[PDB]
This record gives sequence, C-alpha cells and structure tokens, in this order.
Amino acid sequence: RTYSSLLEEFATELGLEEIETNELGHGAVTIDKIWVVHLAPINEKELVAFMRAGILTGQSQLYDILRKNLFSPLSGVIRCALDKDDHWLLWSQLNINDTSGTQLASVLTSLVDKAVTLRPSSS
Amino acid sequence: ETTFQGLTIASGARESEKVFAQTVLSHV
Repeated sequence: RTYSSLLEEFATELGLEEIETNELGHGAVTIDKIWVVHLAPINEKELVAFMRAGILTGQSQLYDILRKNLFSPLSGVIRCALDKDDHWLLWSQLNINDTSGTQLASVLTSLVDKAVTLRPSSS
Repeated sequence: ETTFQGLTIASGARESEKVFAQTVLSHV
C-alpha cells in the first residue's frame, strides 16, 4: 500500500471522490461543518489522524484520560494531548501498510465521538 | 460532501485549521 492509495481507499470508504493532500501529504475532512480531522504521513511507515477538540472541562478529565493512556495491542487507539490553551488534541498513529480505509474511517468516527464525549470494506 | 454513519463529511478544511495542523506537525 502507499500513503496516497490508502487515502484513495479511505475516500471510497467514506463516499468522497478524493481526499486532497498538500505538498507534504497533509489532508483533511470537515465533519458537520465544524470539526476537522487531519491526516498526514509522519515518517516513512506511519501516518496520523488528529483533531482539535474543546477546552478541558476540569481536573476530573485529566485523570480519566491518563488512567486510559496505557499501551495497547490494538491499532487505531485514540490518544489525547493538551495544547497550549488547554484544548484537547485527539489523535491516532497508524502504520500505512497495516491499516485499511475501513479502519481509518473507524478512527475518524472515534475521534469525533471522543470530541463529543469530552480491498472491500470490512465495516 | 456526503453523509457517513450520521455525519456530514467533505474533503477540505478552513484555512486556520490547516494552519493549526501545520503547526502541530512541524513541532513533532
């Protein structure tokens, strides 16, 4: 698989004609007019999918997120950082060759769901 | 633009969001 063929797969899975990318392969999908999930290669073998969500609500969330920030054997796990303004930055890091259009679409929907809470298709 | 699992989705983003992404990606 290549990065660009993976994006083609992902567009097809979502029912878009194309996920355009800039010079460095940075692409984006806008969700319900307001949220944006960004896609980019980060090294030779891996890409990320990520979004800025809302401001942290309180100390309670930081514990909740950290209690869940544990290693996993799964792929497409959603992780959470804070930006300099205490907004959540939600992200997943994936192997280009190991992932599919379907898993990327699951990542996208999981990213969006977290934000709110805070080859043929395999769907 | 289409509908996917209850979400309205389109390729693209407002420029400020692309700027934000460029910032995050340039600091890793």
